[PDB]
Amino acid sequence: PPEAEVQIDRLITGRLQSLQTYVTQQLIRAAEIRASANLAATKMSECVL
Amino acid sequence: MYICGDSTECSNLLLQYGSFCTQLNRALTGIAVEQDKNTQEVFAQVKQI
Amino acid sequence: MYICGDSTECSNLLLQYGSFCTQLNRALTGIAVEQDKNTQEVFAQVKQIYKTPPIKDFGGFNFSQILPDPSKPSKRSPIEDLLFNKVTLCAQKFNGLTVLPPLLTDEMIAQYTSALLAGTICSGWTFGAGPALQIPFPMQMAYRFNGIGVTQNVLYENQKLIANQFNSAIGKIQDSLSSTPSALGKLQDVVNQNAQALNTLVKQLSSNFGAISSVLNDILSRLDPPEAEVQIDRLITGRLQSLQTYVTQQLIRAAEIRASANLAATKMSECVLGQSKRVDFCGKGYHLMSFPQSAPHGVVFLHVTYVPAQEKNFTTAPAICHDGKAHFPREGVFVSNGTHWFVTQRNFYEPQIITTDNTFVSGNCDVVIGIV
Amino acid sequence: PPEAEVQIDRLITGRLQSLQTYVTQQLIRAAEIRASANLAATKMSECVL
Amino acid sequence: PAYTNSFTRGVYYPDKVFRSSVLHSTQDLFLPFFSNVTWFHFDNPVLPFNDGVYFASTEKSNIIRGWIFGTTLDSKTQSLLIVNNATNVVIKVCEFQFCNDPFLGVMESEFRVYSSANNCTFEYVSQPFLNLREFVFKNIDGYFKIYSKHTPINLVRDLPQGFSALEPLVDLPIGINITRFQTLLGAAAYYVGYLQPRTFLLKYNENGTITDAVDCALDPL
Amino acid sequence: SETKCTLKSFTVEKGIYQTSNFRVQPTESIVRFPNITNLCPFGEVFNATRFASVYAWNRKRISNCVADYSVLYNSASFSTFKCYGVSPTKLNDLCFTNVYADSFVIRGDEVRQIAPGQTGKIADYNYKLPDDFTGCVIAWNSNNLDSKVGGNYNYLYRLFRKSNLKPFERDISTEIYQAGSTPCNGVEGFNCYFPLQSYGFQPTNGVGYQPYRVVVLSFELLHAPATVCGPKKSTNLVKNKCVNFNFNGLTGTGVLTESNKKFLPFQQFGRDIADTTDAVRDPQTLEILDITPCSFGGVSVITPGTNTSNQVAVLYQDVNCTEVPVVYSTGSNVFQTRAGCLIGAEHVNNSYECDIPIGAGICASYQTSQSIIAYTMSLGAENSCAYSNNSIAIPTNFTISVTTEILPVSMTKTSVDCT
Ligand SMILES: *[C@@H]1O[C@H](CO)[C@@H](O[C@@H]2O[C@H](CO)[C@@H](O[C@@H]3O[C@H](CO)[C@@H](O)[C@H](O)[C@@H]3O)[C@H](O)[C@H]2NC(C)=O)[C@H](O)[C@H]1NC(C)=O
Ligand SMILES: *[C@@H]1O[C@H](CO)[C@@H](O[C@@H]2O[C@H](CO)[C@@H](O)[C@H](O)[C@H]2NC(C)=O)[C@H](O)[C@H]1NC(C)=O
Ligand SMILES: *[C@@H]1O[C@H](CO)[C@@H](O[C@@H]2O[C@H](CO)[C@@H](O)[C@H](O)[C@H]2NC(C)=O)[C@H](O)[C@H]1NC(C)=O
Ligand SMILES: *[C@@H]1O[C@H](CO)[C@@H](O[C@@H]2O[C@H](CO)[C@@H](O)[C@H](O)[C@H]2NC(C)=O)[C@H](O)[C@H]1NC(C)=O
Ligand SMILES: *[C@@H]1O[C@H](CO)[C@@H](O)[C@H](O)[C@H]1NC(C)=O
Ligand SMILES: *[C@@H]1O[C@H](CO)[C@@H](O)[C@H](O)[C@H]1NC(C)=O
Ligand SMILES: *[C@@H]1O[C@H](CO)[C@@H](O)[C@H](O)[C@H]1NC(C)=O
Ligand SMILES: *[C@@H]1O[C@H](CO)[C@@H](O)[C@H](O)[C@H]1NC(C)=O
Ligand SMILES: *[C@@H]1O[C@H](CO)[C@@H](O)[C@H](O)[C@H]1NC(C)=O
Ligand SMILES: *[C@@H]1O[C@H](CO)[C@@H](O)[C@H](O)[C@H]1NC(C)=O
Ligand SMILES: *[C@@H]1O[C@H](CO)[C@@H](O)[C@H](O)[C@H]1NC(C)=O
Ligand SMILES: *[C@@H]1O[C@H](CO)[C@@H](O)[C@H](O)[C@H]1NC(C)=O
Repeated sequence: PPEAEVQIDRLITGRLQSLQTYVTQQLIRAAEIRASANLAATKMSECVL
Repeated sequence: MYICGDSTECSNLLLQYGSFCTQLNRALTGIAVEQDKNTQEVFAQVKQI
Repeated sequence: MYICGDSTECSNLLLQYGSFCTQLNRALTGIAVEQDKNTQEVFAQVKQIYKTPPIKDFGGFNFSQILPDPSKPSKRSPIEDLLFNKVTLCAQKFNGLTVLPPLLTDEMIAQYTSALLAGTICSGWTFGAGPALQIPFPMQMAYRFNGIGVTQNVLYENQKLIANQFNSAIGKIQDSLSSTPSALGKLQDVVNQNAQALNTLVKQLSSNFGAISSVLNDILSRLDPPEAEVQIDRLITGRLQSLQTYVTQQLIRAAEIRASANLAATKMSECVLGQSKRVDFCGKGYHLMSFPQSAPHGVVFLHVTYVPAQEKNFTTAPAICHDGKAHFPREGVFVSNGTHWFVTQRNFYEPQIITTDNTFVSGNCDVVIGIV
Repeated sequence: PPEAEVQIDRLITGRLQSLQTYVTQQLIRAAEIRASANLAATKMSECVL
Repeated sequence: PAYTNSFTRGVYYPDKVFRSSVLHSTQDLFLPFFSNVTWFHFDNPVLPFNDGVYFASTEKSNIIRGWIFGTTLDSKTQSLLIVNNATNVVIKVCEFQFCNDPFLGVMESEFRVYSSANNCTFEYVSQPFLNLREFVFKNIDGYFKIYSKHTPINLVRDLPQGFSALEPLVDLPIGINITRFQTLLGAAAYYVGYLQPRTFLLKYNENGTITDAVDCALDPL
Repeated sequence: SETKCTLKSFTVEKGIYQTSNFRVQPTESIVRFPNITNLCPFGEVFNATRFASVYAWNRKRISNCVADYSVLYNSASFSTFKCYGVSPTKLNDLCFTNVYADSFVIRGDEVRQIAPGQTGKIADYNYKLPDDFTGCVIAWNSNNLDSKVGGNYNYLYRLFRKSNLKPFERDISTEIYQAGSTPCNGVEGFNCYFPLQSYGFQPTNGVGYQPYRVVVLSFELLHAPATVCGPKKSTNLVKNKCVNFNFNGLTGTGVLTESNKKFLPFQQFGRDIADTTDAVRDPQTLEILDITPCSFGGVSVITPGTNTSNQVAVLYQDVNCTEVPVVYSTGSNVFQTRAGCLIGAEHVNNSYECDIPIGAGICASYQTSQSIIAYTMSLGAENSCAYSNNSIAIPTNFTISVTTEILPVSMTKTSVDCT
């Protein structure tokens, strides 16, 4: 354990970086999708109705 | 589960990083709730089927 | 200050990580400038401050719950006061977390809103498209009714009833805001999200991050520099990652808030300073006007909407073949109660005898389908 | 090599962090510019023609 | 025998920090909520002391003159003869051969207790044990920490609902290996609970005082 | 010039800029300590006829005494004085709570087995050092006291054991170990032998088996009321000034005042919602002190642009004006605003249109010889709409005005090669 701690720390740091990158990309994509959904809602409230 | 697959030692090592990824889990949950709200806003405009 | 609290042995190590603190400071400064521009764009649209008219005898309508009241020490309308004393939410300060004050104080926002309101009552909507033109409020109501299809005679012949309905709705909206627990959900959610983000950012300080202790002073006092440098490096890496995460989340949330503020400014310009014919964009039903009301870190409109009511259904014919010629209605529908025929407006039952004034002829009646 | 690997690894982590930060900033700014471009397209459609 | 149902009990200040209107969460040994505390009414010898043991010490005339910790006893293994007297409270740690209790009448007759003596490493003098004097005896990290709180509710059966925070009194810096303990008393009324690792959310008042705590293992709510 | 350097250019445009971060410097120091004068018997445990057997290692506890370790550094000649987790020079200051001295004797080759994780027969079953170890190790050759010509066989080890013992475990059982199909009913034959067999201790033995007295000083950190305090002073107490303090082991800088929130008799310090050190208790005469951080705030520089003029003003973000001890080449015209302490600006009363935003209404500009002025911003003109029923206003003329409006469309398409 006293030596495996270092390797575990390196792996944890790498996986945390990857997960943070994925979450940030998902947040940006969700913002874009929300903008598109707001545009679609305006179209439904304005064109068909 | 992702960072440290069903391992006690790796989970204990990750615990030292504070609330780094509880934030990530909360962000993803917020994204999902926002998607549900998006669908509801676009389609459930009138509730008199 | 956040990464290395008043420690030379930590600042001289942070200097190795390049220009990161400058980047984060620039990002947060940009966010603050964007917030100021958001408020200025939303509220500072008309740059002429109209005095609030003293009288309240606006032909029957009662602007007492939206107009500012000078009796209170703060010049805020009762609805604005309820909105202020319904959003309640502490001061971190301490370790390098300062909060800048807004450019436009709440009194200035209230004065801007009052100016917009007094422009709406006095001049109608021409004050947002040139010079303010005074006009009696019943006449402005008639000219807003004419926008949605019904004629002026609908309003004047029912002025007392319309004023009573307006006053009743204005009185009901305050009770609806006060009684309902959710009510102001968006502003409270924004405040809660910011507070949670800041609290988590402070909480990230008390974490070892793979070091021997969570306090830089303890580490630099219990260890010699050559071996304390590694622990300080680990702590610096952890704190830098936390600060980067907070800055990115703030950037995304500020972008969302900027989008919402652009939408609010569009609503303020296209609803208060006029009357919109976009369906279900400026209220439920046909739109008549709106009344802005200041709220903590946001705006709260009071849309006024004409909405139809109890209906009676008749039989209709597209045209009338009188002398072979097919008269079509000019601005109405051809209805009938079973025996006699009439031409009436589309959004109200005001029967009129079918004369050549209300109809136009367009040829023989051997082409139209369903002519009577 | 035995120590050059450690030094190069430190440099790689630093440069990766810098590039990721730049890419995230560019993504957010491009989203803002896309919103502005959509506004410009709407204005061109509804004010020019 | 009598297991009762227990209530919101066993809550003690974890450390010596002062938190005001905070909902801090601590992971430490605690008595689980709504557990089954054992009523022993003469059943002194068995008392299987686990890692940390809660004690009731219900309304009595202070007949409890102390406690006897240790498993083998017989003056072979180190024992804790923590005999709190009427005054000055003797705290004695030594390999003591144990037979029975003082049994001072139903008084001033014979303070015999132990028989022999050995190394006798440690001794402490203070004034604890001044009613429902609960106890959170906990022997961890070479520290035997004691906690207590006096609440003379004087009701029927046992502890009905009354929540309270049990302030610490003293520690004990010796590394004895203890898995058994004794109760030193006619009929008695005492309960013994067992500690388990849990996580609490002790709510603090305007001043530092646990007003209400919850257990993050009981139920999903 | 600071703004010029921050902008990395010789030309400054009109606006408000941020240059640095003002922060009040400390003035005095605090070494508050309790009353402890008696010295610990370290030399007693370092001067004994026999220390212990490797399995009978002593665990002498030290508490409630001032312990100076400077003598253990210069006035001694230990061969091995490694200190794990602590700095030997930075060791005469920390006030540890519990310090245990593990005393025994070992061989010259086996002196290296006292490590956090070292293996070997001595380091597996006879003595276990945990990973997290803030203590140190003391070891030196002692071929003058324990040396017996017949051999100090009273020292014995425990090779014959199955599983490694847990850290800080004292094993006393001397019974015969089971190492195979032996019946272990006394026996002492076949595959079972005495775990404590011998210690070849002839004085002529080499340095690899010469006696070495090992005293391991394992001390817990400052997470409790300090009892074993290092030697120092105990300075008096000062208040209402940003000074650094050394309350027990607490270290920081603050303007600690008289605390209002009362403490329980057992609680020492307190924390706020974000677990930040708020209040402390005096190791000297008991008094609760409300520690709060001293004033600090990022300076900002207001310039009308180097093209227009070289006159500039300084706004301190949150300081309450008076705290401006040392930039600051000039002074006067000090004006306290809700957003800070403007310096070098004339606070006029005539409201104008905002040019350089500041905050909370105030907004500076360069209005005429010209100087930098600050004023409450003006929302707009004073147009009055004369409302009157039965009266209307109707235009008679137009103007046909053309306005220019700008919108960004695209940025520069850039691609970066990662490798
Ligand atoms: C309002 O409508 C009237 C309709 O005539 C416009 O008045 C015209 O304004 C122009 C520009 O000011 C006048 O020209 C000027 O006239 C005199 C004499 O030469 C002098 O001030 C200047 O040299 C210049 O030429 C023009 O005479 C005048 N027409 C009449 C019949 O008076 C006016 O422009 C409209 N308002 C606006 C804001 O456009
Ligand atoms: C709206 O203008 C009318 C103009 O007629 C005002 O009505 C007059 O009010 C005065 C004061 O009460 C009466 O003495 C007159 O008899 C009214 N005129 C008529 C023809 O009845 C009315 O006051 C104006 N509205 C307001 C709010 O002042
Ligand atoms: C407009 O409505 C307000 C209430 O929202 C009216 O104020 C009340 O007036 C009555 C008499 O009409 C008083 O008895 C009440 O005490 C008033 N309420 C409050 C809260 O002050 C107001 O009079 C209305 N204005 C007009 C012109 O009708
Ligand atoms: C439909 O409406 C017409 C027009 O109002 C009604 O005809 C009138 O009927 C009344 C009696 O109800 C007569 O006095 C009027 O002279 C009629 N007017 C005309 C212009 O002829 C008719 O009765 C209505 N039909 C029904 C079924 O209600
Ligand atoms: C009016 O609507 C009702 C309800 O649908 C229907 O039954 C009735 O026939 C309608 N009347 C006419 C005259 O069409
Ligand atoms: C545990 O507590 C419950 C609830 O009071 C009780 O029914 C039960 O007998 C106790 N003992 C065991 C061994 O479950
Ligand atoms: C036992 O208590 C008596 C008084 O009841 C006291 O005099 C004596 O010192 C105590 N023994 C101790 C403290 O060891
Ligand atoms: C009692 O303990 C002492 C102190 O170490 C010791 O000398 C003596 O042998 C012990 N007696 C027994 C029977 O173990
Ligand atoms: C714990 O110590 C006791 C002495 O009270 C002893 O009898 C018991 O065997 C010890 N437990 C273990 C697992 O060694
Ligand atoms: C504890 O706080 C309460 C209010 O919650 C207050 O009334 C009381 O005086 C405080 N107790 C002490 C000892 O200060
Ligand atoms: C001992 O410390 C106490 C702490 O309350 C203090 O009041 C007292 O003056 C100190 N005594 C001496 C002699 O320093
Ligand atoms: C600022 O300092 C002055 C002078 O000491 C004092 O009167 C005033 O209360 C202080 N203001 C604040 C907000 O601390």
